[PDB]
Amino acid sequence: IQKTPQIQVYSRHPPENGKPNILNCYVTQFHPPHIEIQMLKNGKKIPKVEMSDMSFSKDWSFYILAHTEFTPTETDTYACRVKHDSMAEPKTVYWDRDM
Amino acid sequence: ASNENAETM
Amino acid sequence: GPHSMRYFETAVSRPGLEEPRYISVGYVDNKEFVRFDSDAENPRYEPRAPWMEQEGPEYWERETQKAKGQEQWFRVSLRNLLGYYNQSAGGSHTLQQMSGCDLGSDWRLLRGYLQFAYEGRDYIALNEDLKTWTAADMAAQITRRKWEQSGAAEHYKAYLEGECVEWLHRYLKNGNATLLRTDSPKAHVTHHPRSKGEVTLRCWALGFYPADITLTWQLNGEELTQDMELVETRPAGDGTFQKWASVVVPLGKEQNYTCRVYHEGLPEPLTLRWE
Repeated sequence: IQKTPQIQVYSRHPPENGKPNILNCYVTQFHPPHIEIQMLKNGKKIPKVEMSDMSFSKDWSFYILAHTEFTPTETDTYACRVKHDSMAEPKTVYWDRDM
Repeated sequence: ASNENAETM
Repeated sequence: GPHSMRYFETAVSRPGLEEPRYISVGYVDNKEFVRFDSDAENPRYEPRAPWMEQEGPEYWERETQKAKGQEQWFRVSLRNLLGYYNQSAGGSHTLQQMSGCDLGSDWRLLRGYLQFAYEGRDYIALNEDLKTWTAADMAAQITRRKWEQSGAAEHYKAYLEGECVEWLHRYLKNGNATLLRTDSPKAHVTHHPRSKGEVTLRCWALGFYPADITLTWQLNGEELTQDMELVETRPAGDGTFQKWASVVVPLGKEQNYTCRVYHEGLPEPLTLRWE
């Protein structure tokens, strides 16, 4: 009935401080399809976060890609926060430029 | 082209 | 060698909301090429690969007419399952469908598919003979029996062996070269500090298509393969994919390691190491 979102957070291109880029929050293996995905810049919700249309894979589970324009720096932090029926609390995944 | 189902469940 | 067409359809209950959300998405060789969505302002099937832009207005209307039908089919089945499962209204429920045909190496139907899922669990499937069903559980019986008694399978059989087969040929003709396309990975290795004399060398594959790939770390007679850190393949969001492989390593002794990259795109396998 319920499956737990896997989350990946990563830049579209290898990051360079100063260089505009797209940051991805990629969420997979969930059910039901209702999900809310936030993306954060230093503990502030980022508005204008784009969502893809929803798809499911051959195991019936859904996946989706949310993304937003970002410009890396030394000091800013980015994270993806996912809220889902299959989880008591929203799961937050930090972005690590090395990963 | 898509299919239209027959009998409902 | 093979090729396939498939349609993925979902219907979701909406509490009170006299109508549920319905989505249909078509795939040719795992590539998305059409999509229909209830929630659209003016919902209809909509091209989603370049090569579907030919099909004139006759096609989109017919395919749209079909979704209208599926919507109701799912509105009703969705309601019938409520009963089978003793679920009340005012709840969220999901019905999913996977259907379509596989063409073999010698361009003949290799098999057909029609699977159903309720609340994310297998419910009912047409077996390979396209005459008989596998039901997932007790409740699925009520549908298996009803469908057996209606000989509902005969109808899917006809689609799977007829129309499905002929349209796949049609699209494969319009999108042949586009589908075979490769984007070759672009690789590089990074160096990250870890702890007392260990280091991380991770090997990036970027910008490639399709997702399928293989990343390998070697010293020489390439050993370990327990400790390699891996990430699932991820969409860059631009059409391309990404992936990386990392290993933890003694310092100084840095360059005895070698990442290797393997992908349909490549004129030849990739070979690289740190620096």
